[PDB]
Amino acid sequence: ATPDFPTHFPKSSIGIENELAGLVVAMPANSAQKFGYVKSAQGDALFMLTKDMNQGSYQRPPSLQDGKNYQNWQTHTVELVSYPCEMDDKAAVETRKQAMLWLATHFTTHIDQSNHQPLAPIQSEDGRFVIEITNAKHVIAAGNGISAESQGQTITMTPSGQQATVGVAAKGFGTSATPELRLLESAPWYQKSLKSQFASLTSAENLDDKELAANVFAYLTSIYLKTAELAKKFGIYINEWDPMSEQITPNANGLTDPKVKNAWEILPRTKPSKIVEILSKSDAKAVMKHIKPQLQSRYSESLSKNVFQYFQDGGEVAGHGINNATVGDKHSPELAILFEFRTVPNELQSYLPKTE
Ligand SMILES: Nc1ncnc2c1ncn2[C@@H]1O[C@H](COP(=O)(O)OP(=O)(O)O)[C@@H](O)[C@H]1O
Ligand SMILES: [Mn+2]
Ligand SMILES: [Mn+2]
Repeated sequence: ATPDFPTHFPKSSIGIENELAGLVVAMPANSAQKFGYVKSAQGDALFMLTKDMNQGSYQRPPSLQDGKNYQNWQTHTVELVSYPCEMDDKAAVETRKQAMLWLATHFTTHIDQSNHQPLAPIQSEDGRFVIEITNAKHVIAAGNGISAESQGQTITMTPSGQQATVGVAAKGFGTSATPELRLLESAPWYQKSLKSQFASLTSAENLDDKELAANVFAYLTSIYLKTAELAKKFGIYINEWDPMSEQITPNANGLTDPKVKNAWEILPRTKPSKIVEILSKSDAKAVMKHIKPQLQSRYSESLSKNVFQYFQDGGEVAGHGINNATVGDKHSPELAILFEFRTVPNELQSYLPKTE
């Protein structure tokens, strides 16, 4: 079994996604995403071997007929998904990058002499890396896996197949205290002006933590307003809001549509309703009460009510979120909020492995 991602980190954390070029993985239909992992010889889990984009049904090349059942098998692109590490842990960042590059060289040899065969659980020649196979019911095939023989491909990685996910303490969003927080606050959907706006709206209120409440308000309001902007732009069905009722033609399959996720640029990966937990019951009520008018002064009553209710009931920004991540003291853990960089910016390029 592939180990689950560690959930706790002392400070800011980073995870990477690396979609490979030059090969496919074929597995039975409805198989688990994870088929293995790469760890250091010391035992530290570095990255998962996963199936990503469905490339169509698998057809075993006739010249490689082996008496085995490949019925209903599907071909997918391979994506190397790192196990998160501390952002300032130079060794852990580099080991992940080096392990990913080694596996690409291993994959290059695999498609040359073992085309249409599963990966074997092996140790690297230098002893640094170990492959663990959790699902042996898979095959690795060159290119798109139609031909029995390869085109002598070198397995590569490129910025277009790359993503990064940054995890920060939820209390820090809006503080601009660290370079990571400043980078996340630069998100085009984040409106820092909403912090001072909340302070102006709550002068007569005796709040437990005024600065924290303003930070949570700005964060949540920015997400709620962007969701309403995207629902209007892309014609998305949110809760009971019908885009067609406002003469909007749908041009996206929902909140999880790649182009909707790309429109965020810095995509929130944590359930918005989780942040309410970092505040007192009183402060959370004060924050939540002030969000509705921000939506209603910019969007229709139906869109405003539907966006507000969706996130209030624990609605996700773009599908299943990473909601169990924590930061700080191991014994008294604080909520961590995650963000996916749809395109890796210049500030995070050093965390990504490069073939060239
Ligand atoms: N605690 C965490 N801190 C930072 N990054 C994390 C954390 N947990 C998971 N990640 C990263 O989030 C990403 C999730 O990968 P994945 O499961 O394939 O998600 P998805 O299907 O939404 O693309 C990985 O790159 C992983 O390293
Ligand atoms: Mn992924
Ligand atoms: Mn992703």
